[PDB]
Amino acid sequence: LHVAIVSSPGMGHLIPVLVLGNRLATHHNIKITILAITTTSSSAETEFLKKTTLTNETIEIIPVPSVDISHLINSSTKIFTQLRLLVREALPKIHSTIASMTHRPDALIVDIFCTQILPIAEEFNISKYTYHPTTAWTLALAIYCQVFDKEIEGEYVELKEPLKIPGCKALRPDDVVDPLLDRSDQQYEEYVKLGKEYTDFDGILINTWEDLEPETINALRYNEKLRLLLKVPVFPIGPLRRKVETTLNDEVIQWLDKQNNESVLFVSFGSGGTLSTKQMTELAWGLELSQQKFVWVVRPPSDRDMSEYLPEGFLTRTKDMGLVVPMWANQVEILSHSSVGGFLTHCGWNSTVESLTNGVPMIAWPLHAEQKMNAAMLTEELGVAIRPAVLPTKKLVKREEIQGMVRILMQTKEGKRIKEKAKKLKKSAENALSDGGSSYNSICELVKDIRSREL
Ligand SMILES: O=c1ccn([C@@H]2O[C@H](COP(=O)(O)OP(=O)(O)O[C@H]3O[C@H](CO)[C@@H](O)[C@H](O)[C@H]3F)[C@@H](O)[C@H]2O)c(=O)[nH]1
Ligand SMILES: COc1cc2ccc(=O)oc2cc1O
Repeated sequence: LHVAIVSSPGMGHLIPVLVLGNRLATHHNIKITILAITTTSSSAETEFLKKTTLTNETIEIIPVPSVDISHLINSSTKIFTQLRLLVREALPKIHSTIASMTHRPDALIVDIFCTQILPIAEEFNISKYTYHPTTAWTLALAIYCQVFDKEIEGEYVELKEPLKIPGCKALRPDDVVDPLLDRSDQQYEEYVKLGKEYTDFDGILINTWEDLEPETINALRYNEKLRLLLKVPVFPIGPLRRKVETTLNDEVIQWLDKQNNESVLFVSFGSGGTLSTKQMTELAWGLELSQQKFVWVVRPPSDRDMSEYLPEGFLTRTKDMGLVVPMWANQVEILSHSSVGGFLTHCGWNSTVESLTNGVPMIAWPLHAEQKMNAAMLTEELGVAIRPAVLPTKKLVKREEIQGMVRILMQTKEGKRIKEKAKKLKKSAENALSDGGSSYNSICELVKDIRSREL
């Protein structure tokens, strides 16, 4: 079989598509080709294309150029809509690239943002699926959002009662996805539109697994009110993640090698994440006062060398206790290391999966997208994370609170209890993605669905 997987422009959307491609190719002998939509501008992932042009197995990458869209955006236009327009205007280029395909794919594939390709899948009459690369809960939200639109008048964020998704958990108004923060903003309309677009596909892949969200998945499958909207299968195929590159002369890993087991706290706010000047200074102090060992991936604050935004003397005072790394670090290789025993994270789903597959517990610190609905899940339901009393996005987290949180996770028995839960999650994830595992079984049902359309 041939499948073509379509990726959106940023690295954060490319890598998950690659991991899916690699998984299918290796474990299911299905020839794959990734149509990666590029920015045709920044292109800080186009060099990764060069790096990947070298070891292709299947694993055939086709770059697709975008246009310059500065004419359709404005300082105030938000990222969600940005992505939406980029693809929207890339549509013709996709149409052309699939035409002039050497062997036709037999099956199309869309990332959350590349849903507007459905048109060109129906033309040429090819099997079409979407990849929702985070929680089942957020999927349920997206789909049922079209109903909420009509049921609620006024702004979601001001409600005194939680939002009740048929079958799934109750969503507290504060923990809503970014699109639902303001209904007057175009991203909201795009969001509800996305929710509707999902249902039009022949099936929806989700990088979770049954044991993680049993009720929510069962709701998607069987809840009457929801099934009035959905009407097609769901495929929990996760948790999928990057492979480890057992690394040699990386000084972070060499530092970590000199530390004790589960004694280091990794701090990272994902690709793109940045704090305020005040928040960053309070964080810095928190880590110092904790007297705990850490690796801190730092970028400039939002509201240069990484010492002007840091407390004077910090680096010399924290020498031998912490390790401050600029912009990027090898997260997967860190998290897999024996000496890492905690993760202060923004709760991006890839970060979370990388942490849970490793049995590392977390300090949830949600910033954007659905990170608030993931933080909620991790802390409340799953019990593998702790969080500040008030959301960080609403109020400044001061040094005392931080230093406690870090203390509570890397010293106290409560911390160890949380860790033990994360290990259980790890094991359950392993059992799936294993032969006989529900997630593995989910692809086998996917491949069955694909072959059925071909005959
Ligand atoms: O210093 C670094 C920083 C990142 N990475 C890697 O980049 C990826 C980041 O994805 P992740 O889900 O963790 O966060 P991010 O893309 O920043 O945030 C959104 O990710 C998605 C995009 O909106 C969204 O689904 C999610 O809700 C958001 F959180 C992930 O594979 C990390 O391992 C790294 O190796 N080192
Ligand atoms: C780029 O910012 C994003 C925001 C959202 C919001 C809701 C959601 O389900 O997915 C997202 C994925 C993103 O990549």
